[PDB]
Amino acid sequence: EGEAELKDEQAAEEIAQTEKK
Amino acid sequence: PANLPSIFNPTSADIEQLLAAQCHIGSKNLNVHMQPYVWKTRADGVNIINLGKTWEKLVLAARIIVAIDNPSDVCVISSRPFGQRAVLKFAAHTGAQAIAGRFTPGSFTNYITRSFKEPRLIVVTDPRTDAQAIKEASYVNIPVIALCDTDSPLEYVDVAIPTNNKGRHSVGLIWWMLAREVLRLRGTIYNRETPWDVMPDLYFYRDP
Amino acid sequence: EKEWQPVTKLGRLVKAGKIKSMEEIYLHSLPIKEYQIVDYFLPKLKDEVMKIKPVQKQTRAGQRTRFKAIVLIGDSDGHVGLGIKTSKEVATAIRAAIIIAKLSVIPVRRGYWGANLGRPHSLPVKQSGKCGSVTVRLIPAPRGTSLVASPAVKRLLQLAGIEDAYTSSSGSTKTLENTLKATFAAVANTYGFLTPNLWKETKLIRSPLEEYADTL
Amino acid sequence: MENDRGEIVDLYVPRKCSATGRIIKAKDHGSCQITIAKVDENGRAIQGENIIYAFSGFVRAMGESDDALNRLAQRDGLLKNVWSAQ
Amino acid sequence: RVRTKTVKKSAKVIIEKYYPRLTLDFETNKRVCDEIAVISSKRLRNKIAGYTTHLMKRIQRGPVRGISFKLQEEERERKDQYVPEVSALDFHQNSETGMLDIDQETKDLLKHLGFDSIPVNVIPVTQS
Amino acid sequence: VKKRKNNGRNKKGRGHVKPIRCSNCARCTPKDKAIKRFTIRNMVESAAIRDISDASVFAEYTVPKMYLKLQYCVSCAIHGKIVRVRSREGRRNRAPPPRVRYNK
Amino acid sequence: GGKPRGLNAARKLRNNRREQRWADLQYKKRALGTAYKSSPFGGSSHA
Amino acid sequence: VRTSVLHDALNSINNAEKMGKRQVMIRPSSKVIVKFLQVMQRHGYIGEFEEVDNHRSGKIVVQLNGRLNKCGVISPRYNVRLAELEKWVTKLLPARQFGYVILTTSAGIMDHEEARRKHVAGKIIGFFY
RNA sequence: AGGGGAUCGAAGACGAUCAGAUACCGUCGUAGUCUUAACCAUAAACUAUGCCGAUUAGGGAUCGGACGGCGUUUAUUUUUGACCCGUUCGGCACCUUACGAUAAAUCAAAAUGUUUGGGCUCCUGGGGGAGUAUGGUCGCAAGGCUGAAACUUAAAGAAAUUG
Ligand SMILES: [Zn+2]
Repeated sequence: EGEAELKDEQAAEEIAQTEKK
Repeated sequence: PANLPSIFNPTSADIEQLLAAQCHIGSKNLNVHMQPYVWKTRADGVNIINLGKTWEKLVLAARIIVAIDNPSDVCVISSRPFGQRAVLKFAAHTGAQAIAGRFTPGSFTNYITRSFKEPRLIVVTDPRTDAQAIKEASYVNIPVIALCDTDSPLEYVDVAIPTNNKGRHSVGLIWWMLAREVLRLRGTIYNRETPWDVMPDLYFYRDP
Repeated sequence: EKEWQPVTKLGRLVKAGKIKSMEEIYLHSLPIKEYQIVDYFLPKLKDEVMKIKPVQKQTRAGQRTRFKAIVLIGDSDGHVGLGIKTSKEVATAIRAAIIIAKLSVIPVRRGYWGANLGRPHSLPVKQSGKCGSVTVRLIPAPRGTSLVASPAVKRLLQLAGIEDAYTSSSGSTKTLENTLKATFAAVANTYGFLTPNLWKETKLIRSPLEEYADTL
Repeated sequence: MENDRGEIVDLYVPRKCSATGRIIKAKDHGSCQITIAKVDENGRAIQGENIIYAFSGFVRAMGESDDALNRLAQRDGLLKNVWSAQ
Repeated sequence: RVRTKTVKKSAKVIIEKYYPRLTLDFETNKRVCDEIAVISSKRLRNKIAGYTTHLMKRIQRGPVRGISFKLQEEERERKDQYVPEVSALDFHQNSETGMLDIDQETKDLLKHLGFDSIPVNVIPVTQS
Repeated sequence: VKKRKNNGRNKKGRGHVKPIRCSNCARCTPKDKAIKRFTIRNMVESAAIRDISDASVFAEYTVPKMYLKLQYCVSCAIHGKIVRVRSREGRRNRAPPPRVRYNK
Repeated sequence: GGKPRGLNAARKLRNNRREQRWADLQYKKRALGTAYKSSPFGGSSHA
Repeated sequence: VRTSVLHDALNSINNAEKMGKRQVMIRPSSKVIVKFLQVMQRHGYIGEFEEVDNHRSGKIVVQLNGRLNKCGVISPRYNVRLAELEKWVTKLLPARQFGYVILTTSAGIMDHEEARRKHVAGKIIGFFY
């Protein structure tokens, strides 16, 4: 459930970068 | 003799001390890898080590030590009481650190312990009782030199000197001869013929 | 942040610029214990986190949750490595994982398929490795085809510099941690295979540690 | 070593074990080098001249390094009548 | 009534730094500690003084492991140069005759090496 | 899983062995599986020896011994505390326990 | 392990595969034609 | 019982090499074994070998020098055309540049590369690289 | 089907316990337990590990045969027998180790397998229905061997870790 800090992480690159509406 | 002259013969004086200290007496148990360093087995008794072959390995071990750039990179280990004093005296005459008694495992692997060392060579009195020292040497690429009896593990032991390894006098005498050879290859003794002024009994053990 | 203080003898020599390149360390097989050594010789090393998965543990009051992270790095020119570390905090684990990855960087050997015309593109031979019920096999391929593999192992081969290859998998490959560790072991063994072109005798030279004198 | 137009393309050329000939891989901890000094006519140790050997971790674990060194040292004329084949 | 590590650890360093300055008397040892140490409690000072005066009572009869002070070391390395006048290995002075005793098959080894002139006595060995 | 390498039986090299009767519940178990204890004791307990000694008519006398061999099934062995459960690593140790020879 | 491996043992290998092929469930329902017999649809798509 | 002396010789060599020895002994000796060793010897994979002659079958003592990875035998000696010879080198050879597949033909036993030059085919018996 | 029938004891009859006790506990007790002449052919019939052949590591015990040796013991005594030391062939097993193998427990084989081929026979393909229905065959009977389908389901199961 580690999805809290992905909004303003900028310290790693995820696979499927979640596009925002 | 492509790389050694004839002046390295044992001579009558050096041999005379060896068999007077019972350095030619082994244990009943015989390892398969120690078969070459066996002259004959006594009828109804123990094996007998070949003292003639002992000198060549002793000289070879000394020649490896001299190759080290600074003497502080050589480390000498002992745990049993019979070898505590001889190790410390060996460290004082030449240049070397000495570790006597408990080894404090993690010395060669952990970099935050107080007794952290980075040696280039290790000399061990007894492979069986100093297994922890040998085990950590296999992690960081250091060759091992050890004194061995008729029965002894030889894992990670590149150079083996056949000796009693358990006598009171035998352990001290071998460490004394090794120190003398190291100084001989350097300019300290200045000559093979001249005698050394330190007495063999200094490298012994005292009860109190 | 500020300048680092070397702790090992090797670290001091690196700081003084007494060794040429990282392959000098590789030739003599010396252990590395300081991550400031790797990034001094190999800049522009890319990092990319694979996934994070929780792990539980039962206690009297309840269940204790920790987070495990898997990170692999590489330069796309013959160097690659990965590290795994778990901790009580998600952010803390990622930072520690990157450090472990840097310590394990290894070189790869790249060969030709058929005739050689410069810039080797594929594996020299076929190699395989096993890590706990997962086996991965790699086969050299002709120039022109891309990498044929699952998305998990395609990323690792991309960062190792290998361009063309064939892949085969066996066992329970759904265990992602086991799959990556098996691929990493197969590539590491490329230099362990004795091809006939390596039969030529080499000259032994003294290690840098022995012939240099360190500072106080 | 590999070539394309006569120039080396290998990243580096690894070394070989002296006892068995296997390639000593990187990260193979437990592999050591043995350097033996060279003596002059009067017994002093010559500086800068030495003989180098390399042993892989595999032979050390088996416990055969002692016999391997004896055979190699005797071959290079360093020892007398200490190693032989039965 | 068991003393914790803080009292015991502090007592060890005091003894080795200032060995002669304090004696077997508990009353005098109480006044030495507070002068050469920073203690914020009288009760803590009393306990420190109680342990250190107990330690020197057992020091008076034989040394104890874990304690080292300057007077003790210097005496130790004075004793370590002890050396006899006649060597134990040397046997010419020892024994009723200079020549020593060996067994039969050792002499055969000596013959192989060429040192026949060594004066030895050979005795057969067998039990069966 | 095998809990013991020898199956807790000590029977290899043969097919059958005749059973015996338990000394407590009269159960049938193979002879090699039972726990056997050999005991040597006196006819009378040590406090009573003096009363017998001075009441004899043969000057000095030596009371005879009695020899018994009790043997139990495993169910009756660990309920009477003849033997007890050991740890996983301590199971593979068949040396007899060192009897106290000083008794404080 | 345990298969016949000789150069003239093509009869045993062919016979063995035919017999053990019935242990499969997908193939067994195809060979017996249960759909043509038991299914409410006569092996068709709609009805 | 002994049904393939060639497999016994090749298996015994492989075990000794993997454990690091330098010499091997082979108890039964035959013409096919000797002709197989000669092909390996001419490529430098082994050194001299000598066949002591007892009156039953003789023995062989081979000298190893490393350089050898594996040597195996195919037990059913299939029949291979000249056109399908490229299928086998893809199967049981680590790479295209090196490695040899041993065949038996009416012109003696030979490796897979000279047979292409002479345009001959036959039966497959083993491999080594 | 005959002979035999001491002891134990399926079935059965009583005494206690218990809310109940057609059981566990106690006193009796038939078939059986033994043997001769014929049937039956199943067991956790287990090392849950098929048979022949090759190679791979150290050790000390033990049973049978042969060979070598210093002594002790002993006899109408020597040679033989008993004890001691060493080598070797064939067995029931064990300890340490891992270069190796496995998911692991663990293994001198369960190793020489993604770098896959020494020879041969039998058996298994998610869990239930089911070793059931039916046909055939053997048996005095009890039963043995061979052996389905309709229908139903997203999990059963193995080794280890923390509570
Ligand atoms: Zn019982």
